[PDB]
Amino acid sequence: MQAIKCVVVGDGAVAKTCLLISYTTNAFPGEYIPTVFDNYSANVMVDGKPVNLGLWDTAGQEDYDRLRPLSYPQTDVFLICFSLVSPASFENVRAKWYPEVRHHCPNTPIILVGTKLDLRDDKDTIEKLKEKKLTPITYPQGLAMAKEIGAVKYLECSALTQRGLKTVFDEAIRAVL
Amino acid sequence: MQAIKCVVVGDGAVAKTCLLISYTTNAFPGEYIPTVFDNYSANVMVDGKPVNLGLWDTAGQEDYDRLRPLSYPQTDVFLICFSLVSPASFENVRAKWYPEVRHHCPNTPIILVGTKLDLRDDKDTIEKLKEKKLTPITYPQGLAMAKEIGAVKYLECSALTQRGLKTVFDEAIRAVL
Amino acid sequence: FNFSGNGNFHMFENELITKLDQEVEGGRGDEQYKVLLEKLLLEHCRKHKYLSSSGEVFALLVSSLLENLLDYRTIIMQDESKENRMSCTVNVLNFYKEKKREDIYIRYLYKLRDLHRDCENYTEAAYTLLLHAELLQWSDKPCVPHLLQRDSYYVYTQQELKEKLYQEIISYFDKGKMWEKAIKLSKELAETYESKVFDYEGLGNLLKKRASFYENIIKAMRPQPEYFAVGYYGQGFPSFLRNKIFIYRGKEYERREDFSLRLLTQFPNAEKMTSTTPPGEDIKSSPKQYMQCFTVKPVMSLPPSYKDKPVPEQILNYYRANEVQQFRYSRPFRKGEKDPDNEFATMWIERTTYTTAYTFPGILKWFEVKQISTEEISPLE
Amino acid sequence: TLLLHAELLQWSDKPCVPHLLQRDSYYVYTQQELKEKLYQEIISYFDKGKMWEKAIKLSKELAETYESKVFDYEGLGNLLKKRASFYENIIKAMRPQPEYFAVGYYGQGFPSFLRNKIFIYRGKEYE
Repeated sequence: MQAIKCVVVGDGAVAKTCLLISYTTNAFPGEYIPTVFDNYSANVMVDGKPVNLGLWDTAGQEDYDRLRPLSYPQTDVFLICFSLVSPASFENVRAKWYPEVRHHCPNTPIILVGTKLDLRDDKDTIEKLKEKKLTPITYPQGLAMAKEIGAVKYLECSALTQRGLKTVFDEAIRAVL
Repeated sequence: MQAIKCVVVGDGAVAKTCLLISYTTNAFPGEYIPTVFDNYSANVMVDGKPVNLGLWDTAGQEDYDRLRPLSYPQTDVFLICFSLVSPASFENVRAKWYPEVRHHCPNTPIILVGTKLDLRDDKDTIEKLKEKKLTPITYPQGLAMAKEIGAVKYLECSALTQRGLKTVFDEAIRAVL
Repeated sequence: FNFSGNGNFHMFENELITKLDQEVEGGRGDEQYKVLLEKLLLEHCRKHKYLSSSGEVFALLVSSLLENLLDYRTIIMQDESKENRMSCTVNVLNFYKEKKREDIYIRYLYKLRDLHRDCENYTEAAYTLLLHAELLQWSDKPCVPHLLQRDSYYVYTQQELKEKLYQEIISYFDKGKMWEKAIKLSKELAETYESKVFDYEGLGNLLKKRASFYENIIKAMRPQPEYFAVGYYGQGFPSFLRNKIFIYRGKEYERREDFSLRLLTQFPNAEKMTSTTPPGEDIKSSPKQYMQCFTVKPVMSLPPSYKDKPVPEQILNYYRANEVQQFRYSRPFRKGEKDPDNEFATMWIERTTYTTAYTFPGILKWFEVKQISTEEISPLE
Repeated sequence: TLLLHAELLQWSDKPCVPHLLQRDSYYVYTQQELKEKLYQEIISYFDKGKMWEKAIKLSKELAETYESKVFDYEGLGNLLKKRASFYENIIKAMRPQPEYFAVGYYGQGFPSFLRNKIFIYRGKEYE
């Protein structure tokens, strides 16, 4: 019986909050309970032996970079995140998050994870992206960025779906184990 | 724990049964009831361990020398008894009691014991023996008879006093021991 | 019936039921068979006077049997999943229990014992065997030859039989990692020893085991099963499923849609309702069987005699998940003005009450719900 | 005797009286803990006193007080195993019986409470 720390950060316009809270809540997609607290946890059996785990769900604004490294030690894995339908998120991660998180714990398995897979192929949304010159950037170049870091894994989920979301967390936990 | 065969015989004028019962009962002198049944038993230790035992009582008649020898076997201690206050009883014992027992099971530790020691030096009893020409025969020559057989002890006591009676049975049980 | 003018034919119809059972469950009968049976007996009862109704309702009993038995077989060799088998054999246990032919009721009771015993549901094996043990008594007399088991057959002073039964039930809970009921039973077992039979050696070994139980309880820690609610809707279901709601004791660490997968496995027409909370009226009548899966909340027990005491943790955690018969499900719902900066301005929770028939764990890893209701919760609350 | 002492106490907790807390060992010692100790060592005596009926009798209370108030399940278990030892004993080994005698004192020199009195003596087992 054992436990595992992990952190999650991402762009503030997407609220990976919803991801983790819907996952651990296990409730219906798009029907999750919004809480008043961060830093969620899960006790899950992955393969054979059950393991507890808690996720440092942190605020992502840059001025909060001054509190986050205090919890950087003994982060068993990290979960860097974005939104597929947000090239702005792409800029954020590639330019700030990816670089400085790579700096901060350069030796710890890392998996980038998509978001809004459902929204990534929302035709009205993507036509808004074109009428705002945002690109509905797809998987393969996302995988290309994963190769850019050569991340130990990469995936996407979708909160309104929980698609792969279980699998997202599956590889997440089994990366340590 | 163990139980021991214990055989006693004696002439029909003495009532050794009174000895056995007023002993096993621990009773006050003369305060017991003459029962109806024979072949007693008791369960009282001597030292160290509690030893049980079984008391073979047979009456003083002569003919039952067909049944008493079949009652003899595997008795680890037979006990022979008389009454010091009757010479006729003395000739009776060395005539029947001592011999035939010596004959049937010639190998068993043995003690001869007197009786009515309180009556043995009773002036009225001794004078009545004299006026009936019976000798209140005393310790030295009863001792000689004991020596003659070498019965591993010789004793003499009373049941109305119970004096040495308890000693009689202490050494009667250490006879096994 | 000429004899029943002095007595009854009830003995007759008893073994009639008995035999009839062993054959039909043995795999021979026909549905037209019962149709014709019914027909012919009805006609001949009409040929007869008054007793006609008596005999005919007895035949109604017979029918009821027959259709249920054939339904049993059609499921057994139509779906080929242990679990529908368990449901239907439970159905027959019920049906006989109402029909009070207690002996054959016991017979399938042992059948289901065999089932769960295969599937390591040590808990359910134990409970079922215990429903058997209940019928017996702590008297000495082996009274009636029905209750005797199918493992051997002689007197078995029912005292001794009950004693065996407890040996095995305790064994099950021991390996079933549920020692509380184990100790509960060990109480009666020791007490009956020391007060009726005085077999002290039994006392000794028994309470030795009881010490083992207390130690293993307060020592270790136990996983807790997730509880999922399932509601079968549509029109194609076996009648005992359409438009009912059931509640499930899944694995200890099975997340929701793993259970959803395992249930879809169970079924063709793997289509799910999506408004997970409410049913669908059109689906109450439409074919193309629907269902919906969602984890629910195991309402806390009410540990008796523990109302204020300085109770430790293991005690509370064990009562946390088991002996449960109430369930809630919290409903996020907007009611008010939807401010962007906050989610709390509208949050109204219509938690759904789930009152089922019995309490997990049970003889079955799931159960229906007997009664449901909702609530309404202010963001204040 | 020690049982007579323990009888004064209660299965409550509040150490209501320091009087019972003698000079031998003496600190916080809630009432409960005193009663429990006393029962422990009384059971001790009875067992090594080779007399078991009352032993199991009192163990019954001790156990149930555990499992109702203090939940010391380890102590529960050890206690119960000892009770099993007791039961095995009672059925297993037969114990010697003690002789009982009567003693009626009479006269005058005997003390005031002893003169002209009658006593009964639970003598030793085979005296």
